[PDB]
Amino acid sequence: ISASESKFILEALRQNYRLDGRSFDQFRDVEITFGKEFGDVSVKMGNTKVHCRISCQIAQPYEDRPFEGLFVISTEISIIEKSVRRSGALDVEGLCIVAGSKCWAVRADVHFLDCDGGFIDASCIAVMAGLMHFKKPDITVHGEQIIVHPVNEREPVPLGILHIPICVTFSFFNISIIDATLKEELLRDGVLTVTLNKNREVVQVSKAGGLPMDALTLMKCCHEAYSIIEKITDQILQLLKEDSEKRNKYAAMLTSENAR
Amino acid sequence: RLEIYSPEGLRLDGRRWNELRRFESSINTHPHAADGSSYMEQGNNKIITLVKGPKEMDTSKALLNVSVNINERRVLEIQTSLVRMFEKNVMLNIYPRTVIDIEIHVLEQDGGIMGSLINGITLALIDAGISMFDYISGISVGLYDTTPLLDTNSLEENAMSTVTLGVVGKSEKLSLLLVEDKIPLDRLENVLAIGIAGAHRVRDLMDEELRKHAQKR
Amino acid sequence: VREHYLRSDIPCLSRSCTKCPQIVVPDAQNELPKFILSDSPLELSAPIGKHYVVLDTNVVLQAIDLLENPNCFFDVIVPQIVLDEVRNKSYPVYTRLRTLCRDSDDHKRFIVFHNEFSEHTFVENDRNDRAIRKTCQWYSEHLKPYDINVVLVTNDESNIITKSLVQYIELLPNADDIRDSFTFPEYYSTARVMGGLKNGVLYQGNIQISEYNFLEGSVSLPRFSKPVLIVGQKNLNRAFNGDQVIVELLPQSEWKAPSSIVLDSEHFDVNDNPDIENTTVISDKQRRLLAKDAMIAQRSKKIQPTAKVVYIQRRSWRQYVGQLAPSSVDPQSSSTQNVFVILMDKCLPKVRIRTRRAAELLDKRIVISIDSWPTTHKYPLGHFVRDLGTIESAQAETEALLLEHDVEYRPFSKKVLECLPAEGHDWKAPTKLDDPEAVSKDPLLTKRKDLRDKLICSIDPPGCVDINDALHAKKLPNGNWEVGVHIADVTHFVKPGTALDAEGAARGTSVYLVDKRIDMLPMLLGTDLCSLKPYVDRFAFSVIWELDDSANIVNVNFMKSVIRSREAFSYEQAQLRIDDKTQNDELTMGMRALLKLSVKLKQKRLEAGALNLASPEVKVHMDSETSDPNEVEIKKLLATNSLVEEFMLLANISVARKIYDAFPQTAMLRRHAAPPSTNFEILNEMLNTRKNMSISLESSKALADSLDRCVDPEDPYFNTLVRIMSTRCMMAAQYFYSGAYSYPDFRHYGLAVDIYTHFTSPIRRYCDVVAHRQLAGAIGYEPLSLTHRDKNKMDMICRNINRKHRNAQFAGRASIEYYVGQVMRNNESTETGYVIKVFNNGIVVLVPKFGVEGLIRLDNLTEDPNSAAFDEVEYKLTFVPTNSDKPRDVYVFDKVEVQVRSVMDPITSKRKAELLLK
Ligand SMILES: [Cl-]
Repeated sequence: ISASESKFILEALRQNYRLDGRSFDQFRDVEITFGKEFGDVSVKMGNTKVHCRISCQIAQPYEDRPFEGLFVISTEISIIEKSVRRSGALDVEGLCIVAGSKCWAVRADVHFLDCDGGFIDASCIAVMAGLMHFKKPDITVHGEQIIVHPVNEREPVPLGILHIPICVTFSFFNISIIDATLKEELLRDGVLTVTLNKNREVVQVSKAGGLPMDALTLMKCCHEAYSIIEKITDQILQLLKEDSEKRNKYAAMLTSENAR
Repeated sequence: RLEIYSPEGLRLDGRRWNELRRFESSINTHPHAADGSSYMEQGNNKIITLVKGPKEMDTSKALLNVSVNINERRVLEIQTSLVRMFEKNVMLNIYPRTVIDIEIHVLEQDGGIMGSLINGITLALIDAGISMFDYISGISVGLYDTTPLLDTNSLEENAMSTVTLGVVGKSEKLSLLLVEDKIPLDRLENVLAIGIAGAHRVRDLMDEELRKHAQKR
Repeated sequence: VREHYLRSDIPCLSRSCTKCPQIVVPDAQNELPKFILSDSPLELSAPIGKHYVVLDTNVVLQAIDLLENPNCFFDVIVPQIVLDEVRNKSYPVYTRLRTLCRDSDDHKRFIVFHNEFSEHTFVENDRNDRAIRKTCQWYSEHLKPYDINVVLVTNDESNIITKSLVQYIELLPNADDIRDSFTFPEYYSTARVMGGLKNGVLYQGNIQISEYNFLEGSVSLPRFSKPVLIVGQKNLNRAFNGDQVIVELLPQSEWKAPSSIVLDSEHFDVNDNPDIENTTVISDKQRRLLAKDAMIAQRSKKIQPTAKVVYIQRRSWRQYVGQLAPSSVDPQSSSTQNVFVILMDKCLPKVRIRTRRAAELLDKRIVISIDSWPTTHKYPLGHFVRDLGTIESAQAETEALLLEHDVEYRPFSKKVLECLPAEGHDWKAPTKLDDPEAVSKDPLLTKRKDLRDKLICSIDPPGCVDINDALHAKKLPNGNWEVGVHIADVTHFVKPGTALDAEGAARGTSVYLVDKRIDMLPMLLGTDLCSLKPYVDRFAFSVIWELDDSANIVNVNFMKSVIRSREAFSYEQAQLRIDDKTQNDELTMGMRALLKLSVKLKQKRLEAGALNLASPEVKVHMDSETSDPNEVEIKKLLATNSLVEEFMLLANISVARKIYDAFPQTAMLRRHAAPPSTNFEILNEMLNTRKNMSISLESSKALADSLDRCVDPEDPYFNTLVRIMSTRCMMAAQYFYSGAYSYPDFRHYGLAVDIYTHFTSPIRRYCDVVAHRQLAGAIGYEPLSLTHRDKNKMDMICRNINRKHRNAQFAGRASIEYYVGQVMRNNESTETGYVIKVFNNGIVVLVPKFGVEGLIRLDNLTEDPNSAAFDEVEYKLTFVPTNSDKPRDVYVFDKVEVQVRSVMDPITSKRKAELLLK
């Protein structure tokens, strides 16, 4: 970034517009696309594009925690941490198969295609979209310690999800804006990243340095953020329902449990 | 099993909801090992903090380094959070061509180390004679049901969501806010209110010792 | 090492401290602490006079019941250190001691005094006795000014008034009302078990746990006429109901009669903590109960063979539904917690699980799985699987019923689609059977008969989604009557070796909840295509008889057909038509012909000793041979019900014969064993003692007749009650292939017929699917799938469908039991019950209207249990009702009145909606 282009972006925010048109409280239009396999999601945010892929395999539990399974994320450009586990979004106790000896290890490998900021934020949508769209093999665990499981023979089962946490990252100047672009991002003087779920709980907040921020300016951010998080939760949910419909053209005629 | 918060409002250690735990300090604990140094007990917490002062590499700035030892992920996290804070806070533009190495040793921990860590560092730096914008003081609050509990021991962090804040001087602006488990949005602000008051008290206690040690000679 | 801060904040809590209100600080919500203990406490004789009470830890553990009593402890101080020692020995009792404080009111009042946190009281072997002592001195000194004195009740200076519990109570005005206070045996080795098996000294069996005592179980064994009992924690040796078990008989010194007490996990050993990776406190309530049951055990005649479990051969374990024990959970703590889960099946023990979400799951109906139950743990260990939603949730309740009975509810496989007809709802019976395009698309059509001139109609309950069965009647030129049962040709649509068949086979039978129907087969078949809808051509399998004036069979023919039902009546609508003399057309005329013939067919079957199931209320406690789901409120029957029944019965009979004759190897059939006369012992002994009557067992006719004889001049309905009760003694009918049994074992006992099968209901049942294919083969319409000649495969089909049927009924009756429960709660309704069981600590009532049992527990029947009389010979419970003062006698067979209300249990912190006596 040249001294000019920086002066231009920064002055514009002192006025108070953003070069790409959107306002200070505006999250880029989020574009979710589901792939062939369950757990395969692609999220697009302006010029930011991320792909996540949920995978799953038997493992193993830790000696500490016999009654719960494992959840790993791995990111690889070509906060996110707390949220997912912290929320009880993914119920790891529901990933126990045999206490102490067998359980599910779940993975998300997140892969950044193009980055224009929104790394943390897009990452989190990607995992959560991935996590909710993914399905486990079906197992028979009669045998106490013997696990049977496949494949097309049985239809896969979803993971049970207790919240949908979403992050919103505020960049600050010396004045706050939501979902900075890369050029916006490079000139920022401070960062704050609020995670919430639609249930209205603050799943986690993170601020270390730089610009000292008021109690009220935190609150103001959490609200500006929440309003977004609804939209994105309603979006993620609709795009699943629309995906599920597309895969099950003829659900209507196939239900066993029919009401009287 | 315990009673985290009796209906008579008494906690496991007998404190009330808005009461800090014991907080004692020392400065210049290592006159030869360091340019500044602090020893600090906060409840059962116990930290030696040592700043090996401005020494011989940005020509515009000084470089800061926090190194924290317990007696892997969680550590590097704690570290890089504290470097971030005190990068804003120390006047690194007063000490060009230089390094400030902050070396911490945590002897014992029992809830709210991060907050404890902050106070220790702040003490070590004032002792170092290193200049900084304001005094950041640190503290944790936890949410028990509808009631905030103002200075969480380890048994308290386990049974409720915690919030750590680092506060800039007697002001209400937070250098650091770490909300670490779930808290309803409609209860966050009140929790922050208590953090800020307790943080201010910590500073007030910090100020006393700095007064005290100053009167020797 | 824990910190310890000392205070000056902590108040007396006496409503008469006048110094403490200036020690005091507002709480978080800026509210001054309310002072609790009274100005004027119970004044005893001096020294003592006006006093507060100070409880020792061991007093609480042993006497929490008496503390809860509304007539003795009015102002009580709980030293924090006593609260603590109590909470570590037993969290449930602690829970209960906190409730008392919390629920402090005009009648009774408890406080915690934090003796360990005050500067004044804190103290530095058992320090803790001196700890408690010093509280009393402080409160003595503190309170003197107001004439109030401390008493310390204990068990094991002085200058502090100190009394035992026995001694404290004796000082009371109303003193003499005084309800006053591990390892399993290892299973045998393999080699040992096998030894014992070879010598006949050990026996394989399926443990059924008794339905009102989870600590009593039985196992059926050929050697023995009555079920061999297995009694107590130890002898049960960690078995679960359902488990395959090896047993050993105990010496006769150990044999026992059926228990006279009721029990569950929620109400046994209620003081335990769960514990994962401890001296037990026995409640007095329980000592007293297991006393009385041992006292009854001493004297009873008719003891029966008892055994003990030495090995678990097959574990019945599955995913179980349950809800946490609030008493084991800290509701305001986000820590991970060892806790107890109470399962929904009352036969089961409770389960230890460790869970991060104890507090969140606390009013959820959850699912768990057992992981182990080793010798050195009093309870199995399990682990959380998932949360179905809240306990009031209703949709979470349906999901639980289905899960508990292993009934599959997911949608049909997408592989099923491809097997349904390409043209779905547009599917049409061909106009011309000899149409050539039709004949190429389906060559079997040539063999199909055309019965579209037959004036056919149907009769079912109202709100019938699927019409399986239809009927016609036409008078023949010669005097005889041609009669037809025409059934849904599901077998034309559901072919073997296909996803669709595999599914219905797996499912076995359709299932009916109150609010919900689990279909065996896709709706496209069951509700549309296969259903014999009015005014539409529909393929069918038809049994056409020629029947004489006496209802005898002059011949029979079986044929795949086309038909078109003229009308769909409900049973009432049919009754109406027939009783309407203005209508005298052919179809009506046939309908009336059906009824008259049907009445004879039943007489035939009654004179062969068939069971009279005329009362609809009796009909519910058996199978329904039409496959009709039960109503919640039992409707009265009409002639038409029997008309439909006897003809389905006849079709079933005639198909049974034909398909046996063609396939003696592997005919699909249904049998019903005569019960052992042992089943009736308790009934005739109840009938003699209470009613000067008895039921006769020479034969099913001898019995049927003897029921007719059971008539109470006092009460008309009693007779039907007896009937309802003798049915519980009956065996289950079971499906079977002909190869596994000999002919005279084919008997259906209750329907009183040599041979029988299920054939008239293929949409709702898989047995009829198999019998259709079989009949098809028997008449040479199409060769039988080799599957249905394969004895191995035909056993696996039978095992399955019997199971699925068993489970289907159990599912459906639990749904009704749950709705009747809400309806009486919602409508605050009063209903008429009859007593069918009397224990020492409860009775069981039948509610005729809904044909449902419930258990009224003793301490939900009286405010004082300890004065109750139980008589096991006279089948009599004597007690003092609540809201009343007079001793009451209740006996078996007594007409009572009953209702449902929300009771909160003092022991179980749960507030369920229990059944009470009006
Ligand atoms: Cl030194």
